[PDB]
Amino acid sequence: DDDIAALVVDNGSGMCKAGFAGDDAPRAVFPSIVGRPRHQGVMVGMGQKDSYVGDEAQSKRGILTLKYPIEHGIVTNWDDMEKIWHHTFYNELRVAPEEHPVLLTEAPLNPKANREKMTQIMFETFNTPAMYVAIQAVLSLYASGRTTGIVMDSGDGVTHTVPIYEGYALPHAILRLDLAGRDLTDYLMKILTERGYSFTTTAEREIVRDIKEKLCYVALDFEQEMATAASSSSLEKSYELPDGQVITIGNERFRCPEALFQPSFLGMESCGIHETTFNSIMKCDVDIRKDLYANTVLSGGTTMYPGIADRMQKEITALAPSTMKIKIIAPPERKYSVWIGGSILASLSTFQQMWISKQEYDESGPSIVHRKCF
Amino acid sequence: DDDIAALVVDNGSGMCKAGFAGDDAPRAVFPSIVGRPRHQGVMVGMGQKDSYVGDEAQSKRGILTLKYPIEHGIVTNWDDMEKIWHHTFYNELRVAPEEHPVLLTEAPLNPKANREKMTQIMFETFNTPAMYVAIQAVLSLYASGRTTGIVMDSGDGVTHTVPIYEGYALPHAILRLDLAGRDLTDYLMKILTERGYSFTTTAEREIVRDIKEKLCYVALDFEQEMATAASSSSLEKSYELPDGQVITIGNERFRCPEALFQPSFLGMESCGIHETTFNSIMKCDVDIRKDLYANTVLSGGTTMYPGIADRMQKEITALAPSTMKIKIIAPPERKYSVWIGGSILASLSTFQQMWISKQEYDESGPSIVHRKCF
Amino acid sequence: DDDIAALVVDNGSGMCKAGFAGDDAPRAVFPSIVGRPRHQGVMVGMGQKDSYVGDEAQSKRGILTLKYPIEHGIVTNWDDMEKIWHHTFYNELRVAPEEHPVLLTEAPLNPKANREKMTQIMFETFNTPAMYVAIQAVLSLYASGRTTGIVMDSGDGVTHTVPIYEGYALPHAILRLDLAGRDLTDYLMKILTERGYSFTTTAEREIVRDIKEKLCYVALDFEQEMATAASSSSLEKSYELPDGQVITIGNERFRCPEALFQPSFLGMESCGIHETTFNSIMKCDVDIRKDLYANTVLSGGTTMYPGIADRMQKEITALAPSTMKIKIIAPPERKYSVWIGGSILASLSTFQQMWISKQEYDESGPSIVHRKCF
Amino acid sequence: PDSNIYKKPPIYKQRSKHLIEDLIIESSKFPAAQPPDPNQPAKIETDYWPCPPSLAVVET
Amino acid sequence: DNDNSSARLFERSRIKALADEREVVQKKTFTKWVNSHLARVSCRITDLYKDLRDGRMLIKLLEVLSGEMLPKPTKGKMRIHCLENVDKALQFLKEQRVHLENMGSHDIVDGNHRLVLGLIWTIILRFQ
Ligand SMILES: Nc1ncnc2c1ncn2[C@@H]1O[C@H](COP(=O)(O)OP(=O)(O)O)[C@@H](O)[C@H]1O
Ligand SMILES: Nc1ncnc2c1ncn2[C@@H]1O[C@H](COP(=O)(O)OP(=O)(O)O)[C@@H](O)[C@H]1O
Ligand SMILES: Nc1ncnc2c1ncn2[C@@H]1O[C@H](COP(=O)(O)OP(=O)(O)O)[C@@H](O)[C@H]1O
Repeated sequence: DDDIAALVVDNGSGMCKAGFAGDDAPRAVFPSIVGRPRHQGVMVGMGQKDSYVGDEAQSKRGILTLKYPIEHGIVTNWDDMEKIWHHTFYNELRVAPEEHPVLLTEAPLNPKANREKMTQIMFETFNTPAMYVAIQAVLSLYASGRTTGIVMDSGDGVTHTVPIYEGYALPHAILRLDLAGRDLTDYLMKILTERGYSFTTTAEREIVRDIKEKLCYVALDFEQEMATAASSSSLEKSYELPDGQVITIGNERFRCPEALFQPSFLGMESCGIHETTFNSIMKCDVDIRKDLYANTVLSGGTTMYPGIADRMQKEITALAPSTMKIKIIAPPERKYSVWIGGSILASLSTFQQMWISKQEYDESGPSIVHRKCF
Repeated sequence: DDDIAALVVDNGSGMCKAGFAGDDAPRAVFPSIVGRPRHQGVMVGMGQKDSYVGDEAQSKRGILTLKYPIEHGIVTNWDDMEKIWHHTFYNELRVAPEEHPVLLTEAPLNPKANREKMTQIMFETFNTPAMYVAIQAVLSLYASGRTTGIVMDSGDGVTHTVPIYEGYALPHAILRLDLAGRDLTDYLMKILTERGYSFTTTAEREIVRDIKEKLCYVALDFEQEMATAASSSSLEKSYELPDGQVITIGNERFRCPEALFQPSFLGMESCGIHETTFNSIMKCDVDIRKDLYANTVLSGGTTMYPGIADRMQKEITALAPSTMKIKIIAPPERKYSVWIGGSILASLSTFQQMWISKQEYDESGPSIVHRKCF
Repeated sequence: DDDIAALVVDNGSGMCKAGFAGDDAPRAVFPSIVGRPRHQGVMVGMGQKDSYVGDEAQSKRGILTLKYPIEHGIVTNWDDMEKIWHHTFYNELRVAPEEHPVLLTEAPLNPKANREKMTQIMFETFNTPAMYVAIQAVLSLYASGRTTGIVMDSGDGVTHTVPIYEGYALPHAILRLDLAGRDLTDYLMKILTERGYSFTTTAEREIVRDIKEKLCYVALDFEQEMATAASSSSLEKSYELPDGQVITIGNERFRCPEALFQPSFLGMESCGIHETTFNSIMKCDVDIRKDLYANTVLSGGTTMYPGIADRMQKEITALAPSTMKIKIIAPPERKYSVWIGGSILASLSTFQQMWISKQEYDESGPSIVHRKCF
Repeated sequence: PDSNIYKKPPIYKQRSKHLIEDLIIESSKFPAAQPPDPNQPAKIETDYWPCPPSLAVVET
Repeated sequence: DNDNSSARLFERSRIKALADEREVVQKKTFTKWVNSHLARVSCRITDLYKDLRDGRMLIKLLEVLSGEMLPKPTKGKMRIHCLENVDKALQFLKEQRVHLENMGSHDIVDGNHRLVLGLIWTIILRFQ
């Protein structure tokens, strides 16, 4: 069916994006949050809504307990995930899920039951004719337009590095780090108590996330930046709360993202993202290491702090041998790249035979995804 | 007949060479390897390539396992040999095999089934009008241009000495030694371990072979060179790995080829190449030995080490009586000499009588090759 | 005997064993791990410790980062080795090192700088009167009580096969494989992610090692065992973590040691241990292969999985010719077996002539060991 | 060993209502909720596609 | 090093020169042969190595030679769509039981001279 176009649903811990195949941009982007009321209702006849999904929960942060169904790339609560998928299909896109194939994404290293539950829910509740599950790291390489390179993807829930040479992927060199954007948000909310600002509930967690998105950067030299910040007040900015209160972020702007490079601030003994990328490169074979050095690819929202590319290049160049050439590739639209290449994956002619059919699922149970999908 | 030129194909264990008759140099020279992928294939739409053969098998050696169809001059796997021959005929030379006859080379002492299967393959599948099989060390004497002499041919698979006097070859004095650059590469890979460098995969064996071809030489005196290497560091040289790492070979440079003269480093009980040549000389009659002393011919790629000729001349002079004059003839083009001899043999007007016609093969089966040829 | 009994020290990658000569069992066995504090120091008044060595570092894994001085049989860090040797000599055995000769063990193929540095440390710092260095496989053959056989010793860092015929070893037939218990532990960590259990820090490495030691076995037939495990719930075991949580391992129990026989599970292209042993046998002479077939000796902790002997016998018998029988002699004492052999080597009267005297070390230097040992 | 992937139909192709509601159902399948413009190139042909093209196109 | 330099001189001069002359002559002749059949439709190639990368002209040439309808090329300008377009022609050649060895889509896309020339030669041997 040439008329039928598959839906690409980029599914992450922080945001959910959805669109049609062959399109350069997703149609609907919205936060993946679920809120329920926490205060007494005294006005009769106002309504009977008891669950808020998406921007409707984000607007009414005052009277809701916001919570995330997906934590560290794993769907902890499945009822809220069904809620999010229903709101995606019917209210955001206005399409019938029974007429289209659905393409879904997930982290590389997952519990194996997650794929089976996702496939069973997509086949039984929505009656999709076909579906497929892909890995978010490969789709960024599709979006970058190159067949070889190493993909470092860090989103709201999980960080992972995957190297691919000439279209061939090495599984033993895949590295997963649980450091992500929510840990940075929690670190910012912890270090903001030094100046006297206390943020404790979920709405203030959203406020802290907005502060981190708007006012943060990565220092090229940490100690020199700390000395400069202690010397004068040139590295200071002001932010206005919804209460109208004005806070001064000051020194903390380059301290929150630095926990990505030094995880010992958060109590974790794991290596930094630059060291993880270097280890993933060095785990590969000798002949292909130069091409992986030349084609490092950055992806995910968390990698849009200003100056992260220069710091990453400097650290890798310090780690790597001096005679090799190091390049860091950071597209300006990288936040959506995991979606974009996925749409490309749905636009290929040979991919039409890679869908998991409804008949195949009926024949083989939910465990068909392990032998059909990478 | 005049414009039609028979193809000349030199087929050793290491590399395959091919060209037209009457040419001074072969048109196509490429290694004889067949590689296959081993890792995951995850990018959809890149196309499927089952096997890699030839020079472009070397370029993508990072994601391939490499196999040699010919071991010790014997075709162990015949399907890969058909792959190599097809790639030679079509991609490298762009000639139809029906148009021209084919001239092949082989080792002196080989199993009969190798010759029978070579004849059967070159008649039944490629459909050639004529074909001839010759000895490499005989063609080396054609390239040298002299009627009499002893040829010591050392390639990647096997070393052999044949004497020829006045165009007559003595079959009982032909000597074969299974000591070539293949075992020297293995020995270099073994002795590089004690300096801290470890090469185990089949892809790293090509790197070890390149190191051998770039930084090896034959010492004229072994003990004095060992004392010099122990005393000073002037013998040390540096090599750069493909990933930018730098290694220092140092003492090993004159120890890897020294296994040619003393096989006891490899555990072999056999004699050295100089003793093999001397024994092949003394297995002949008394009268011709003087002439066999004056026309020793070196050939093959293994004899390209610097200083091999001086050491060989010194050892033969030490073994031979003092009243005889010993000289070693080593042209600069001794790697390709066999092929040149083949062309000189293929363009003779007399040799047009000696081709094996297709009708004779159809009458006599694959057993016709032993009655003709040699 | 009027001679001070020499100390026998087995220095492997995983554990260190130490005892006196002529004793049937080692006195001190403890892990070779050097831990360091990583958290913030409060509660002034209690004594501080610079580092934790050995068993004590296993008692307080929560507040330490845990590191190995030996990686792949090579001493990467030498200060930690000096600390471990000091703790062995003064805390565990509580003897004066200057009164006793010292016997040490190492891997067959390793850099010579390791031997030179161990000799330099044991003469210059600990000031021992004499020492000797031996290969672990030879000591295993000593402990087996037979003179002729082939030894496959696999510790926590390296695997090696050495054939010895009537007191004569073949250097060309010695094979080394870098596949040991630590790679199996890493593979177990990677495959435990499928069930949802995450172990990342160095403290959880010991927990995963305990899980591997307690609940793993080698299946006789891999495919039949996989079918049986997928068929029903007959094969699951429950393990209790030190935090109180209970995990179920199930399918993984026979999948972790299977990587010993199929290294392609780890991404390596090397052969299995059965193919390595068979190739080591085939590299020997024709006459001694029959004796080597019937005298196969297993040693090392990594060969302590249940069912390893029957599986190894089946795999070797498949490759071997049908006319002979294959014996797999696995002593119940194999984990300590190397040390036992060392004690026997320290009890012979003729071994007293082979000690490297202190005067000899002053005479020649640290380079004497290559002339003296092996 | 000898077959063509593209000539075969897609796998997902294998398996009363009001006519106007059927029309609105199958009008919503298009990405623009309407039939595409006939003489208009698709999104991949257009140069405002954010992803970089192949190297030969860059040389051209 | 002197004889090593002489050997490098020999295999730098003669082996390169003969092969380059032969491949230049083959390139011109193959260009004329392809242009003769491709002139029935309004298509023409100037360089054999460069115009055959995108895979469209290979499909047009195979459509002209064979006489039936190949599947239409993938609508794209990326490297992946380029690989797909070359793979379609290679699979169509796999229909006709023409034997191709060491031929992949990426080899044509990258522009290896010898393999492209061998592909054209194999097509000529089949469809003449
Ligand atoms: N412009 C920005 N600058 C800095 N950080 C950002 C920006 N936009 C988003 N982030 C961070 O990235 C996270 C969102 O990541 P996202 O790409 O949604 O992950 P996923 O899509 O995998 O769920 C947010 O938690 C936020 O902290
Ligand atoms: N320049 C060189 N110097 C030293 N050894 C060489 C050199 N070139 C090749 N060799 C050795 O010769 C081998 C190739 O020999 P080759 O001539 O291909 O044998 P054959 O053609 O009979 O198979 C290589 O494996 C290498 O060991
Ligand atoms: N009972 C057991 N069952 C399974 N594996 C074991 C057992 N005991 C030890 N091991 C494995 O063997 C390793 C210890 O080997 P060891 O003999 O100490 O090596 P070395 O002494 O050469 O360092 C441990 O890492 C462990 O994984």
